[PDB]
Amino acid sequence: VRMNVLADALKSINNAEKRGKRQVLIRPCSKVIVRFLTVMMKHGYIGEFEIIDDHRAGKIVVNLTGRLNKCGVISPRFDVQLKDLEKWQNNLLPSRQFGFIVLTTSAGIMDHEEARRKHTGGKILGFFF
Amino acid sequence: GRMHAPGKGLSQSALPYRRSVPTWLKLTSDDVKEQIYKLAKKGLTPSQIGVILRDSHGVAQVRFVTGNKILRILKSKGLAPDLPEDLYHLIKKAVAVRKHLERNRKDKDAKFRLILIESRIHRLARYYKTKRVLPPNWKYESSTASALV
Amino acid sequence: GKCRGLRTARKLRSHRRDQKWHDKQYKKAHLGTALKANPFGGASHAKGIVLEKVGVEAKQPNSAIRKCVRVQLIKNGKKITAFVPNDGCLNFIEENDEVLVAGFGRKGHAVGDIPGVRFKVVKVANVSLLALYKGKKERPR
RNA sequence: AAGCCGGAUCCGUAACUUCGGGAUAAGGAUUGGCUCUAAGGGCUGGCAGCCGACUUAGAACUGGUGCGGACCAGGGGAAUC
RNA sequence: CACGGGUGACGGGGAAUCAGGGUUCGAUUCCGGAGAGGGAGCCUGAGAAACGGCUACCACAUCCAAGGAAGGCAGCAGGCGCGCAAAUUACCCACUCCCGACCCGGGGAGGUAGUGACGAAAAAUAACAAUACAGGACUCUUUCGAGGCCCUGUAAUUGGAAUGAGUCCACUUUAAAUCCUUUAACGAGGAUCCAUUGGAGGGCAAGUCUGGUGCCAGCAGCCGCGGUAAUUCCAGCUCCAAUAGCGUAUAUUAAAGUUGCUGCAGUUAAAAAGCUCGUAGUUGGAUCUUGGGAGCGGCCGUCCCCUGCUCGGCGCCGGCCCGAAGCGUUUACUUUGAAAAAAUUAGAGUGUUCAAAGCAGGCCGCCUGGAUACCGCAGCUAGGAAUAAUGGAAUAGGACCGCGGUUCUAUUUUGUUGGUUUUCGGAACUGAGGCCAUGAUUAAGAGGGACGGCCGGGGGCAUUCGUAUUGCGCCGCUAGAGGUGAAAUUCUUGGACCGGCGCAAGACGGACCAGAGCGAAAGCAUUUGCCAAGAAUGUUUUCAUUAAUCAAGAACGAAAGUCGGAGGUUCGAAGACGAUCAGAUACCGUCGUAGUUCCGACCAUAAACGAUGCCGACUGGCGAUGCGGCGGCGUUAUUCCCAUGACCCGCCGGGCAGCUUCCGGGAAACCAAAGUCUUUGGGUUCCGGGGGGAGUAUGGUUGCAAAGCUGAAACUUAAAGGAAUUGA
RNA sequence: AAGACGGUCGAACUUGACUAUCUAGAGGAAGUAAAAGUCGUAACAAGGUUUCCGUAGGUGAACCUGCGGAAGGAUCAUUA
Ligand SMILES: [Mg+2]
Ligand SMILES: [Mg+2]
Ligand SMILES: [Mg+2]
Ligand SMILES: [Mg+2]
Ligand SMILES: [Mg+2]
Ligand SMILES: [Mg+2]
Ligand SMILES: [Mg+2]
Ligand SMILES: [Mg+2]
Ligand SMILES: [Mg+2]
Ligand SMILES: [Mg+2]
Ligand SMILES: [Mg+2]
Ligand SMILES: [Mg+2]
Ligand SMILES: [Mg+2]
Ligand SMILES: [Mg+2]
Ligand SMILES: [Mg+2]
Ligand SMILES: [Mg+2]
Ligand SMILES: [Mg+2]
Ligand SMILES: [Mg+2]
Ligand SMILES: [Mg+2]
Ligand SMILES: [Mg+2]
Ligand SMILES: [Mg+2]
Ligand SMILES: [Mg+2]
Ligand SMILES: [Mg+2]
Ligand SMILES: [Mg+2]
Ligand SMILES: [Mg+2]
Ligand SMILES: [Mg+2]
Ligand SMILES: [Mg+2]
Ligand SMILES: [Mg+2]
Ligand SMILES: [Mg+2]
Ligand SMILES: [Mg+2]
Ligand SMILES: [Mg+2]
Ligand SMILES: [Mg+2]
Ligand SMILES: [Mg+2]
Ligand SMILES: [Mg+2]
Ligand SMILES: [Mg+2]
Ligand SMILES: [Mg+2]
Ligand SMILES: [Mg+2]
Ligand SMILES: [Mg+2]
Ligand SMILES: [Mg+2]
Ligand SMILES: [Mg+2]
Ligand SMILES: [Mg+2]
Ligand SMILES: [Mg+2]
Ligand SMILES: [Mg+2]
Ligand SMILES: [Mg+2]
Ligand SMILES: [Mg+2]
Ligand SMILES: [Mg+2]
Ligand SMILES: [Mg+2]
Repeated sequence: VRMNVLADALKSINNAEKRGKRQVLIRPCSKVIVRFLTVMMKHGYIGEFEIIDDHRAGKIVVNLTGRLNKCGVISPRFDVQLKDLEKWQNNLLPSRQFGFIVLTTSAGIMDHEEARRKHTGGKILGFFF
Repeated sequence: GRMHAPGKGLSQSALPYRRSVPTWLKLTSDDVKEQIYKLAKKGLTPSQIGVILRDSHGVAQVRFVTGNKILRILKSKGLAPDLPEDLYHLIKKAVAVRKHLERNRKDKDAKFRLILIESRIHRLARYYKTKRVLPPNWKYESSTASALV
Repeated sequence: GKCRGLRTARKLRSHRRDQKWHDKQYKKAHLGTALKANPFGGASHAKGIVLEKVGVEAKQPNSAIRKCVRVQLIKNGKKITAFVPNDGCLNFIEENDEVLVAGFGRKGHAVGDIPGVRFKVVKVANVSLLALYKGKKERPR
């Protein structure tokens, strides 16, 4: 069955992005996906998105640009310290200039660069570049 | 997919977005539930109490006209069944199939089904025991199941 | 892997233990059945007395009579067939004398066109067979 | 032919097998006398009184190591037809 | 993952290799443990089950007058034995320390020498100039050649200068010495004061040089070389690699993304259980606090605020603000702080002549150093509250709010000693109340269930029909009929085959019948009746997470086979015969047993195949087909129109499939899945690690048996295999 | 002080059992590798009877035959 709902959003986005579509539909909506998508906006990797609000787990329509290469989820959510953060970005990011790791901390869901500035690690969720 | 079948069907009910009582419905909450009580006195599971309400009286969902679901209405009044109706119908079906097997024993296919109904009972039985609606000693016995239909 | 859950450490490690036994190199190293069959007992070298001089025909695509020697290891008593390495060295070897025997390259595997030998003579009568070949030293008398 | 074993209690028990056996397999220890201890019940009006009848287990002591002291009382194992 | 067994097992600090991960080692100088030939028991003592203490037995072994006595190197040396495998029967307590009655004695602890290519650091085996020669940039010169302003190399040519290896006066070192350092004197021309170890077909740097042998000798880790012109053997010469080192055998690490957590593979190469159910294990849908306000700078970034309840102070006017004891769902997670031995590793300072090292040194008595980081996991401490668990009030046996009683009961209270009772506080129970905005998230393109009309070679039981086959009875006419590539065995005037009429039995359900349906798979097709089940569709019904995959375990499982009954038409293993053939224990033909059929029990195996696990999500089209529903011009049947059936045109949802494609993948064949994979991670089960030996031996277990499941090793081998191409 | 009844720890000896490792054995039956050996031709082409899987029986040997399967076939196709 459906065990992870973030893995279905990122995979669906990647399939539509890789084919040149302008809009994609994420079928289940969660606070994690919405929070993951806003981190994807502050760096200009996606446009603005809608949250269709039915009385169930809602849907999301995302305005896609051509600025995305691959968004991917990491399962299971490993616990990573700040000493180990350097290693993780050395395996699953293309180069030291661009690409971000999105991990959840006690201060919220945020990318690895801005998590390092406030000195707090957490659990990894995914990445994009 | 189905628990005990290879089919993957999609047929199901779709609740409308609006959850307010319609303007044409004049039956009110206080005089909805005593109709439920008298239909339960006839002898009717809550599944078929709501079936004959939304085709003959226009009350779509009692949870919207009344403040609670049908089974909560019955149990607060004291008319809830001894055991849940969904578990009841599995036991009634297992009795019917098991009775068919003693009449004719070469029915290998019918025997294979009997595990599937019985497996569903035990899976469902342990769920209700964690919810503390059946006693911890409640056990399904194929020999004595016939007495409680 | 196949199972990826955060609480599947025992499943992953236990699966590895079982599947290492299907590795040929690991199976022989961690079962003694290979070491018992080894004449050397795991040692690199062994000394033995010469019992006979034997010549073995080479494999089919070649045509020669390889010069070998039958010895019985002192530490064990097992019979092995050592190969006299270099050209004409078999004359330095006589019957019933102590030789030093080592492996012949492939770690217990037949090597070259010589059929079914693992070992090689390196010293005779406590003097190196290379010194004899170069004329540096003579046999001890 | 004669001879060995023999009862009971406590351990222990193979090959083979038609899974029933083999089996008291085979092989070990104990047993006397005396003085005690505990356990095992009915009647009357978780208690009190009164009646009892045979067994088992344990302990101390003691004899010239002797004790199923007479009688009764399986020698065993490995194989072939 | 107990219990048992193995360990070529003392544990740890650590060591080797390594990108990131990991794999292997750790007898060995520090810490802890155990032991003194194997066990056992003791005295003394603060401390021993002590062995350079004792008492016995066991094994070994020494002296003897034969009565007796004495023994324990896994301490330093040294001997034997074992082996591939490891040093002197040296000197001194001079240093570091320990012991004692002790400043004074002792210490095979320890230090110093000797053996020592385990191994680690530095570093000789020549440097310079002149002559000839050969080149280069320079100039004249079309070239040659010429001049060297400038070089660069070569040459058993010449020439002097600088030294260390070695001998050795002495000093220094040291307990006494040796060595290192210092310094007198000797000490280099073929500076004979003479550098090795392996190689020269490819991998892999370097001769198609010459001589010898001639599939012999031999080389070769591998592919291979050698049969009278060898680039590989044996040699000479030449060249190549590292350099006081180098080769070889073996254990192990990287290479190995060939053990894959990062990070392998499972259609055809090795591979997915025949199928379903199922408990441990793993994993688990959405859902409850938003934001506002202060400052600066440029709408933005940083920093600030969003639980209350005993005692003293910013203290002030019974009150407030603050500080301090404690209180207040629990974790997992993350940051923080303590504690965590040194040595080692990383690393700061520091000219051991540099370095390996060491913890030292520097300035003209003083100045100084002997840091710091890491030290998983587990345990302790305080902040943060996203993510993931868990809890609350739902027969209210609820939270706060005060009122009324009963019981036990601390001590302020009666001037100073004794008696009761309150108040007073503390603990408990109980009655009647006020009040909460009084208290239940939604209802998953998750699931279970109910319901309605259907649908289907789904399953079981009984019944009914069909032609054919074989056999029998009768009738008709006849001499052949069967089979074969050709024949023969075979039947046949005792009337075969053929034709008709009937009867009996047992199998089997053609044609319709399809890349159509159902079933978990195996499988399932004449009619009708009965019984139980089932998917899909329809649904503003019901419960509310009840789920997915699954060790152990459970049910079904073609054919063949096994055991009991019944029946045995056809076909037909075995067998017999006739052909064919060199043979024919076969293919072909005649007969024919078991079986094939039904009933009741076993067996659990198939190319049980889609050679392709299950659940979930996404990513192109087009036309059909099956089931359910929805909508619509129109034909046709009921007839008497609504409505129903049969066609036609569409949409929706599952289903078996098809065509096409530069989605994408792949070794390709090919696949819309075998795609969304070095841009690698949705969940989970099984399973493979070169070819054989071998699904073999043995142990176990199941079975009446045949056999089923579990399942090695020795040994042998450079390939075996997949897809596709060109020939034959 | 020697010595003795008893109690405890208990080595060692004798016997029995159980377990692990190694080792001999008439004969029987495999596997592998040497070979210009004997007998056939089973598999590769429709390999001259298409091949292969499960099971059963038989034969000097490869193999053959019966039943039910698969195409990894030598047919993706056969017409109202
Ligand atoms: Mg399931
Ligand atoms: Mg070869
Ligand atoms: Mg007699
Ligand atoms: Mg017997
Ligand atoms: Mg006999
Ligand atoms: Mg050991
Ligand atoms: Mg150690
Ligand atoms: Mg050792
Ligand atoms: Mg000790
Ligand atoms: Mg010793
Ligand atoms: Mg001792
Ligand atoms: Mg000693
Ligand atoms: Mg000692
Ligand atoms: Mg050595
Ligand atoms: Mg001293
Ligand atoms: Mg002294
Ligand atoms: Mg020299
Ligand atoms: Mg010197
Ligand atoms: Mg080479
Ligand atoms: Mg080269
Ligand atoms: Mg070579
Ligand atoms: Mg040469
Ligand atoms: Mg390795
Ligand atoms: Mg690597
Ligand atoms: Mg591989
Ligand atoms: Mg395969
Ligand atoms: Mg399969
Ligand atoms: Mg969740
Ligand atoms: Mg340390
Ligand atoms: Mg028909
Ligand atoms: Mg199973
Ligand atoms: Mg069958
Ligand atoms: Mg059969
Ligand atoms: Mg039969
Ligand atoms: Mg014949
Ligand atoms: Mg025949
Ligand atoms: Mg026939
Ligand atoms: Mg199988
Ligand atoms: Mg398969
Ligand atoms: Mg991968
Ligand atoms: Mg293999
Ligand atoms: Mg053939
Ligand atoms: Mg053939
Ligand atoms: Mg033929
Ligand atoms: Mg073929
Ligand atoms: Mg046959
Ligand atoms: Mg194959």
